[PDB]
Amino acid sequence: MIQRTPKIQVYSRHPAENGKSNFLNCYVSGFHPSDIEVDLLKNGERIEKVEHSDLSFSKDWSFYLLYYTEFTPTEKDEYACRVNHVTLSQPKIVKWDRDM
Amino acid sequence: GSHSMRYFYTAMSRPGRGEPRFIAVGYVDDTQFVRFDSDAASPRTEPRAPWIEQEGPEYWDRNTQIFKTNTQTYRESLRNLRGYYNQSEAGSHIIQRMYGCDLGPDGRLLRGHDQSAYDGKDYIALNEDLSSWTAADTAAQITQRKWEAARVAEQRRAYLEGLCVEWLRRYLENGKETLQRADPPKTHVTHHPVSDHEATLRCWALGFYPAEITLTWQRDGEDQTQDTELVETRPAGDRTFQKWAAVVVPSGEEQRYTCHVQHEGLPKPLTLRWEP
Amino acid sequence: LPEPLPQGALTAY
Repeated sequence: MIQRTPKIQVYSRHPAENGKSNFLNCYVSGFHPSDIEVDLLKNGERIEKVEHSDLSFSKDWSFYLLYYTEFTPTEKDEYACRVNHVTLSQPKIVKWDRDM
Repeated sequence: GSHSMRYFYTAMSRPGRGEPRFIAVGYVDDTQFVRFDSDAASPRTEPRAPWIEQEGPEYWDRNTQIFKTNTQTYRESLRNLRGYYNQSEAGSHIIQRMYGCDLGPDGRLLRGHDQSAYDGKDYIALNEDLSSWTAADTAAQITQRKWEAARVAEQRRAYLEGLCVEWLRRYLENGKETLQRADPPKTHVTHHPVSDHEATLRCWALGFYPAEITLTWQRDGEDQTQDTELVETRPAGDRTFQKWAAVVVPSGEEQRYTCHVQHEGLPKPLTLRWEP
Repeated sequence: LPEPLPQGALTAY
């Protein structure tokens, strides 16, 4: 079957300021088929009760989803998004970089 | 400005894990306003934007009946397409449909759309005439013949020129404070050395709506398409979108580079430079 | 509003 692997971007809703509440986003897009597993990580551990958008798709039929959770960034804490999809042999981890 | 309405249907089979899931979402431009999911505990059409909440019970029930009936018909369609492609009962497959209407700045119908895909590939599309079909292969030709026999195009046309436009105009009025408001990008340029002789310039656009935007880098007034890294426009989660474009430049040549930004929210395109 | 159901039976693919 024809399959497309997800693009992944990890970023904040607002410009990051240490000690100030914000939202951490993981946007997955460009994938097919639609089943996909997405976790947000704080210092390597899964964040509980992450929310996500309703399944929709782009003009080229590929799917996209936004996963998000409230967070308060700090200098020390590391955040990331972990994605699995049928196209991936193992989960792909993308780190949150506040400059990206 | 110009505006559109679209509904996006996804029907996904899952042998051994129950009947195929059907999910429909509706959008005006880049704003989702409804959803229906056959996997919900109690499937019903649900509002997803504040301006649709004013619609009465008859509206919600009308939507729900449409989506419940479509859920059942798409299960039949998935069975039919499996057969048209001589496929096994073992695999999971997906039918997608996107359809809706486009209006120009005067509120008049520009054109309608009604396109379907199977396993992520074009399957059948209503032509711009809203009267004939384009089928991608001999399987889709079976659907085309069936839809020609049942005069389906006439149904799609009646909707696209009628209720589609009428309800889009209603939504645009009811949600005018947001749907008819373009928020311009907030912009800045960052600078990060990558080595002693090169640095990255990154041009940022944040907080804009709708998502359509053009962000480019020029060197000495020349477009740098091949050497620009452009990320996909991405949702912030507060209705707005974000984008950046980056180029790696020789240290000392930074002022030869300009970032150009166009967006509906902007009267005239912006030109930005790194400001040390 | 999504496409309403036709007067006859909704035609499958």
